This record gives sequence, structure tokens and C-alpha cells, in this order.
Amino acid sequence: AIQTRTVINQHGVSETLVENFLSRAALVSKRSFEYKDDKNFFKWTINTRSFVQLRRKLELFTYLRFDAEITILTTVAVNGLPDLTLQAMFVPTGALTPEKQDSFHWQSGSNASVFFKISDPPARITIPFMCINSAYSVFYDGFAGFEKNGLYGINPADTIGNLCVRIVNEHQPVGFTVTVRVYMKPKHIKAWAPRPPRTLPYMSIANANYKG
Amino acid sequence: AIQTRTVINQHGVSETLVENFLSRAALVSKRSFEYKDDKNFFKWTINTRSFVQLRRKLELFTYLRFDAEITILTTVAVNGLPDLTLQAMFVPTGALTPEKQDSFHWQSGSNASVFFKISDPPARITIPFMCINSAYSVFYDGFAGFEKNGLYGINPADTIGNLCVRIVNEHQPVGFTVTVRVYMKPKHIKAWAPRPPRTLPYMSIANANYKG
Amino acid sequence: GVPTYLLPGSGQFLTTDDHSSAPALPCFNPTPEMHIPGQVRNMLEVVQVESMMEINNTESAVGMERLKVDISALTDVDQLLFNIPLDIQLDGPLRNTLVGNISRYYTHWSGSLEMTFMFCGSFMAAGKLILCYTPPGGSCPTTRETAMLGTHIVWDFGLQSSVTLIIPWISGSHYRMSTNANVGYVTCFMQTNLIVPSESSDTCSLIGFIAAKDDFSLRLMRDSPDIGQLHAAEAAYQ
Amino acid sequence: GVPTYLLPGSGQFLTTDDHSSAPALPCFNPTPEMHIPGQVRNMLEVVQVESMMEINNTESAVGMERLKVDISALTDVDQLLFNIPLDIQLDGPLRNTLVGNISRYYTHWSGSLEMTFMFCGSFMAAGKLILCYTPPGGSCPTTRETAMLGTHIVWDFGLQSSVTLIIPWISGSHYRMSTNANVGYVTCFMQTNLIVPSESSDTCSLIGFIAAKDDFSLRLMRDSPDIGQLHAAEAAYQ
Amino acid sequence: GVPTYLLPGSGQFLTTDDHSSAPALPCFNPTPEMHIPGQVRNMLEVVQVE
Amino acid sequence: LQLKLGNSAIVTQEAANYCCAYGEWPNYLPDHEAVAIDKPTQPETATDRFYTLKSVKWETGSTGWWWKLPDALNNIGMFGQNVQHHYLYRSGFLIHVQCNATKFHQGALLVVAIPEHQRGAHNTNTSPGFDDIMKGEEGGTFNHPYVLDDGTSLACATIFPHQWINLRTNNSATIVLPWMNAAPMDFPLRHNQWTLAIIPVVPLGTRTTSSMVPITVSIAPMCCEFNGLR
Repeated sequence: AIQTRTVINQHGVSETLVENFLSRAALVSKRSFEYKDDKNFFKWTINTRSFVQLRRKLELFTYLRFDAEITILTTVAVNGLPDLTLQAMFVPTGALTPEKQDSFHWQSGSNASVFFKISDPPARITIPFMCINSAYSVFYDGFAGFEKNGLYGINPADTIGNLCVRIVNEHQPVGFTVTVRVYMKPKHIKAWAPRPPRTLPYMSIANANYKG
Repeated sequence: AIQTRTVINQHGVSETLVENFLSRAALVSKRSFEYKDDKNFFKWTINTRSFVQLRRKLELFTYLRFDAEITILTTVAVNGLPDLTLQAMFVPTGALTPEKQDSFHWQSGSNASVFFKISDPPARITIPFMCINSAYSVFYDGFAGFEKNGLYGINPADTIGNLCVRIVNEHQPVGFTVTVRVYMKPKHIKAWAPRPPRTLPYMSIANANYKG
Repeated sequence: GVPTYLLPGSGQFLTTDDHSSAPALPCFNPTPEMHIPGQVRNMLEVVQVESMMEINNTESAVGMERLKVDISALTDVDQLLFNIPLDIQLDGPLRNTLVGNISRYYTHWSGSLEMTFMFCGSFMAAGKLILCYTPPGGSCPTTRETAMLGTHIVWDFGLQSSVTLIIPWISGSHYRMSTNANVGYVTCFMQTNLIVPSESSDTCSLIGFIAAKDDFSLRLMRDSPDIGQLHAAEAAYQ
Repeated sequence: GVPTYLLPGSGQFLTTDDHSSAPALPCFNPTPEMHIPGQVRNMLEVVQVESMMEINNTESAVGMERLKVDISALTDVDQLLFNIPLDIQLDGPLRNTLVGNISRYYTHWSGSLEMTFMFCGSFMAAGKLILCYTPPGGSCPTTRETAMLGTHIVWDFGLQSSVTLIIPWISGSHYRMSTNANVGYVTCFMQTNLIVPSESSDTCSLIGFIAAKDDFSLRLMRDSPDIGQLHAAEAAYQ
Repeated sequence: GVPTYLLPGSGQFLTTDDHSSAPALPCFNPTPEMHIPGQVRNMLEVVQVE
Repeated sequence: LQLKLGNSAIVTQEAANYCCAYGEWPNYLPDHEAVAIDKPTQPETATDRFYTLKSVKWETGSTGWWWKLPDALNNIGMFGQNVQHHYLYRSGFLIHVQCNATKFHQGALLVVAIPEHQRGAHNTNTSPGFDDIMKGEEGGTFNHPYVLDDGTSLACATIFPHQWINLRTNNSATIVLPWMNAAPMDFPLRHNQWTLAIIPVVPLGTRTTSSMVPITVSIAPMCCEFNGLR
């Protein structure tokens, strides 16, 4: 290939700040669900390990303390477009996650619900630092339990919660497809104890197994 | 023709300032693309040489340093009109440009994506001064490389990046045409070493060849 | 909250608006500014530089021939050499100049100009010219005697190779309701014959220059009509 | 009320915007901050830590074999041991390092580097190496004599186990219009033979380290090409 | 950001409103004011003439 | 007056005034712009001397001449040896153009130094190649001097740093070029910052049909730096 070079004039350390290195709104979840009145609504356990490039950036550290800026970008497509109200409900650890579209957990007086339309700007909330400890364990050299495969690498104090998204509207004669893109931007980031980058491809979401 | 004259009362030098001479939102790109889920999305290498009148204004100088204020003005037309989300993603030099509508490069955590609807005001971002040098070379008396037609006039430190625009929505039973007009306004302009205007018509985009 | 109401003009994109926008990449530090020679801060700095006129006002003259006027024995006594219509807009000696090209980006112009004529014969070539200035409205002279009755320069180029002349205040504009047309003339006549020795060339040439002065001004920026609209266009898309 | 008008760019979601949003749970007090050891505030703090180079530049070497270069009687006089192309981007000794991996998150890099070579033979193993530095543009040396004519280190590892060398200013980038390619070399030649006693091993090994210095800088953050994309993915949805 | 809410009367065009608008051509300097004789500042100045 | 620089000297009697390009005198790279390659080395004399090129024959049908800097010097002397061994450089230039004419010759030359004279080709879509640009010490000839071989005009070429040689008044021209780049260092074998163009606006003339004037170009690198190498 053609080979080139340029005199590079740089000065400053500000772009490699860990706040600047990590605070960008990354796509952390994307699902379709059909709607005709966890099927027929969006439910996502809020992790950081769905996509491997945000996973490899955050696994450059042992401990992370951040607030999550969640942006929800819903598009619709019929099977024009009607203007629909959506409920996005952050269900923390200790609350109960819905299993149906019309379940009573969507009527949560204590969960953070946001009601928003398609025609609006994308819904945006800040989930705080939710952990029981001072930082999230990016890695955990321990077990969640001891009774018959309490799994390795799982920390009980790392669970953000679930992001449950439904359509507040009732059934319609038209059928349509709802694509929910969730964007997370970590904010107010502190990081500790940096680690080697992963060189091998990931095999699973739940662990650090390697194929070589 | 009829010939006239008026007493002209002028005073001041402020309108011939190079900031005033050059900072206007000029149409720098316009494409159609059809949509039925680089075909089927908008991809444009951000230059200043697409239209000859902005080209002749900027080739009045040897070096230019400016920020680009990009405005994207999307209109739709069916083959009413549904409200569609578009993603405009600035792909700098060193990042990877999408080749498909559903490619994973649209999920870029590091490229500047803007998500916007048709019903909104036009999307507007400011691309900064992106060059490796202190100014863009409007002219370049050199080669990009030496190995078998590393082309003349091409500077490796002049590449702004690509402006990639797609439709975030999925396939629909209706087919429609998306016209993407891109408007650039250069900002914070410094200019150096003014040049004669071009008197002959341009022949190519990539060089300064003349037909006479 | 704040009680607001939207105005007429909300959500419009005016192409001449002056609003800050969202930075696509903040935390990106650009390349710092370095001192480059020859910074332009005003386009009137460009327009005040001399540039060659096409003082050869004959057609079938192409290219390099247009920039010079030849005098020889073929030029008689009292003979017209060139006539420069003082039109920035129209086709003439002032069209392809720095004061002609930059002013066609603007609608209304205004100010004094600066002509310079340089004799480019041999060292011992001698003679006299009458460089005239005809103001706007006045008729261009056709004889050397009418030329001397106006504002003029009797220029002996036998020893002085360059002469300069202030053009006081032409100032034309653009009209649609139509041109400025006649706003003045610079005209040259042969006062004497060209006197050369028998080893110098018979033919000697003049070249002209035009610049704007510090009172020159431009207003109401438009699109220049000069170059209109090609190859490798759709390469920036594929 | 307040007379307002919406701008171009209203209602857009830029992924790099810097706007506060609605707290989903205010009155929730988070867990207070505790002092954890080893806080990182800058990614250049990571890049300035030494990490092992794959100085064994031979293919069919896999895993642990790549981190060391063996010298023995099979290494002759004036014999090339390793050649380190000073490329952060490309496949070589600098790819799998802390200065290679963190710099592939950025587009433009810039600064001095810090090589360290550690001899890991026995106590009585003796010999000399020529560690060369070839600047960008220059050709890599192929002989020990051409090696000594450049910037070099005559390193006696008989008593000094570690040698370090400042790499002055490599600074490559990323291009799409194409690589940096040749920006410099670190090359090692055998000045002498390896001299070991008859109870030490015949074969002795070198390992290399690279760190960045305090003038090292990174710019225009991008996506790293290293790991691309698996099991139990849709468990976080059911 | 700023928490806002739209009032009744938002987005209307009243023909007697007193709001500044977008200049279509800023950096255009108009022709300066010259003293012209007979400036009228009040229409009652006209009405007091026989 | 002698232009003495190094072991080179241009020993003349008449030379009135130099042109200082954009008012800028060539200085070394200042100690805030050198964040780059550490302390760019300075021979201080070994390159900084006049390199007097082969003289060109000006005649009546001459269209003009051009040399690209530093391409005109990349194979000449200690400049051209440092170009082949170094990767970066930074230099200004002193250019002295001189004519050898009598008082019976006539003609005017525009001696113009063009920053980044990207050339065009005539009546084609292909860019100029390497051999159409990198002419070396021999230089090139203007095919169409009226458009400056780039689609522009020669009439407006006095927007660049320039000098007139009118053989009545003078036969010499001196332009002092600073460093002209958007980068502080650059790459001498593959990019040119300046093109010295010598174009006869008024053609040469005497009576006997074969009028000929020598034009001599002397280029001195000024404040010429290069990267370290040690």
C-alpha cells in the first residue's frame, strides 16, 4: 500500500483523561419487539458487556465509579406512523421487573418511569451510581454464592437494574415493529488499578473464557 | 442595453474581512438515495471542491485554518410523509467508514453521530479544525506518496473525514427518496498567502488541469 | 419553569445566521496555530496590489500579447496607442486584474485607483507619450491635441521608465430594474516618434498596472460571474 | 413570557454532547467514595509503564517464545539478533504492548519512547551487543559495521544486565485518502560471541521493554481495531 | 438545561408584534445617513399646516 | 556589492534592493514551535551558501522558466547530500536572478516566487506525474505562461513575492523567501514549498533576429535545519 508521513504538532494530556476516554454515549442495547395487545416489550439488564468494544475499554480497569446517562432512541416501522407513548421504567435491584405488557409493575410508584413519545427528542435520564460498594467491580475474583454453582465472577453489588420499556398505548388494528436503541454515557468517572487489554476474543458474556 | 449611474456613498472595510468574505453556509453536497432495507445511504468525503464557486473563493488563498459548521437539510419524497430518524455520523481520518446501511460502524462509540428527525430543525454540528498541520493546504506542490502514482496535489494532512448519513428506521412497505443537502459554513477563519483567481474552467476535482 | 413562546422565524435555517452550534468533537484539541507568513485579514489588502492590465485592446491578440502595447515606426505622430475604459465589470484592460476579480465578488464598489505604466524598450529608446485621464461623463479624446487639453501627463520615457497616475474615484455598481458603462477613460497618444539607435530593436513595449488605493471600498457581497460549471466528481461519494 | 426561537440543531441527539439530564432517582444518596489504591486519572499514566516487546521477530514462534531472543553459539560474530520496527500500529514487537494497545484508541500519536533490554543469562555469561537506533527515513543496518556507524550502544552484558535507550520522537498517525510504515528501527548485532562457563547453559536470552515518556501524547480518539465481534448474550433480556 | 414551557400564543404571528428578527444580510453596512431637509417625526407636524 | 555567503560569493557592482517575501525574514525554528523532533540540527554554514544553477538562454520565443524549491537543490552539494540522509528539513531561501544584457537589449521579466505552485496539465484529466514536476536543477519551461500553467492568470501573479527585471532599469532581482509551510518541518524529496518562476512579460529584442540574454539563478538556502540523526 501507499506509505505516508506528516509532521505531528501535539501538546497536552487532556484527551487521555479517563473522563474523556470513557464518557461518550455508546450503544449498549438494541432490540426489536412487535406490538399487538420477555416478549412484546423491551427488558434489558443494564450491563456494560453487551458489545465487545465498550467491554474492552472498561476492562482496562479493575474498579469503576460512574453515573450512567441513559438515552433511549425508539423508532417504529409498520408490519404513516402513529405517535405513541412509551414508558421506560428503571427497575433497580430489590424491585420487581415486569413480565407482561399490562402487568401491575408498570404502575410503579417507586421505580423511575419516564413517559415519552416518538415525536419527542429521545428520552434521557441519569441513573446514579447504584452500587453497594464504592466502585463497580469490572472483574470479580470471587463467587456470588457457595451453594451449588453460585457463579464465579458475579458480584451481588454490581447490579445496576433493569431497563424496562413498553408501549403505554393499547392494541391497534395496525401492527408495527418497535426498535429500542439504548445509549449509555458514563459520567463522573473514577477509575482504579488499570489492567492489560484483552488480546483474545471473548467467548461468553458472563465470564472471561478464551479460545486462543 | 440601458446604461445608468448612482452616487455611491461607502465607508468602511468590514465586509471584505476574510471572516465575512468566507463565512456563509454554502451548499457543499447534495445527493439523493432511495431506501428499502455507497448505495442506500449518504456518504460524502468532506471537501471544499465539489462546487466551483466555493472552490474559486477558497483557491484565492494558499493556506486556510477554519472550523466547519455542517448543516444537514434532509427532505423526503415517496416513490403523506412519515417522520424518520436519520443518523449523520462524522467519520474522521483514522476511523472506518460504513459500507452498508446496517453495518456495525454505525454503532460507533467514538465517531460523532447525530440522530435527528425530518420534522426537526436541520441538524447542525461544528467539525473542528482537523488537520495535522496549522492550516489546510488549499494547494499542495507535492505528492501523497512516492510508490507508483502517489498522486500530485494530494496532502495526507488535509483530510477532514467523511459525512455518513443513513436512515435509522427499518424497511417499510412504502418506498421513498431521501435528498440530503449538506451546508458548510467555515468559521474562525485565518487565511494566508493570497493567490490569483482561476481564469479557466476546472476540468477535474482532484487537480488544477486547464483546457484553455 | 420558564414561560416561553416561539417567535415567527423559529426553527428556520437562514444561511447567514450567526449562531454557535454543537461541537461534534469536543475534548479534541486541534493543531496549535503556527506563524505562517503572509496572513490576509482583509480582502482589500489583496486589491491594493498592482496587477497587469490587458492594455492591448485589440482582438485577435491572445495570451501574452494582450499584456503589452507595442510602439514602433508603425506608430505615427499624434497616434492613439491604447484606450483603457475604467470599467471593473466589463471586458477590457481591468477585467482580469486583482482589482477586477475581487470586486466582482461585491455589488457596489467605490474608491480611487492607481495606474502604473512601465516602458520596456531599450536604454537609449526615447520619446514622449500623452497619458490622459478623462473623467466620467466626458468624451474620450480622439486626437493628441484634444488629449493635451484634458487632465494629462506628458511622459518622456527616454529616462523615466515608469510613470504612475492617481485615478480619482470611479465608483460603479450593479443594476437590475443595466450597467454603469462609461465611467472614465485612460488614453495614450504619441507626442513624438519612438527614437531608437540602430542596434536597439525598432519595436518597444509598454505594460500597465492597476491597484486600488486605501480609500477603495467594496460592499454587498455576491457570487462572481467569472467561472461557471466535471471529472472525478462522484469519487468523493463511492 | 420569554420570546424564544429554535435553532438548527434543536431536538437532535449528538452522541458527544455535554448536557446534564434528569436524575432518575434523586433523594437516592449513592455509596460514599472510599480511597481505593491505584486511581487512574489519565490514560498516559498507563502508557508510561514498561511492557514486554515481542522482540523475537520470527514467525512459527508462538506464545512465550515471542517475548525472548536466544543467543548461543548459533549466533555468530556480527550476526543480527533482532530488529524492532518502531511501529505502534503495525504487527511487530510494539503491537501487544501498553504503548501499542492504548495508542490504538487514538489516531495521532507523538512523543519519545523508552526501550529497556534485560539480559537473562547466567552470572558469568559475558559478551557484547550493538544496540542501534536508526531514525525515520534511514535504512536499517544489515551489518555490524554499518550498525556501529549509526547511533548505537556497545553494551557489555557481562556485568550490566539491563540497558535502556531513549527513542527520540517517532510520532506516526492514520491516513485515509495508507500507513506510516517506516518510522525508525532498533537493531541488535553480536559484537562478540557469547562466553559462558561449562556449567552455565549454552543459550542465553534477552527480553525487551517499551514505555512512553512524559512528552508522549495521544489525540483524536477512535475505536481500537484489536478485538472484534457470542455465548449467553440474550440472557440479559429474558 | 433550562426547564421551559410554551404559553398560549406561542408560534402565532400577530401583525402588530414588536420582536427583532434574523438579519438576512449582516456584515452588510447600509448607506450612511445624510441630512435631508424636512424630516417628519410626527404626523401631527403635517396636520398643523394650513 | 558582493553577496557573500559561505565559500560562495556573487561578486557584482550593481544590486539595488532585495524583496523580502511577505515581509518575513528567514529565522530558525523558535523554541515554542519545536515540540516535534528534538532540537533540529543546524549545519549553520555547510548548506547555507549560493548554489548557482546552469544559466538559461533567454531569446525572443522564450515562454519562461521555473525551478521548484528545494527540488532544484536536492542533488546539489551539501544541501543535496543532507536531503538524501535526513528525513525532515526547514529552510528559507535567498534567490538572486541576474541578466547579462547590453544597453541595446530590451525586455521585461517577472521573477516571481510562488508558494505551493500546484501545476495543472493542459487538455487532459490526468494529474501531472512525478517527471512532470520534479525536474531538479534543470528546472522546467512554462507551456502556457499566461495562465501560469495552473489555470490562474499571469497578470495577477504579482500577488506573490515578485521582482521586475526591466533591462532599461535593472538586470538583477533578489527575493528572500522565508519558510512557507503549514508544518514547521517538511519532507524535501516529495514536497516543494516554493516555485521560482522567471517569465518574460515583454519579450527580448535587438535588431539582428537572434537576440540572446543569459539569465543566471543563484539559490542560497537560508537558516536551513534538518532532523537530528546525531
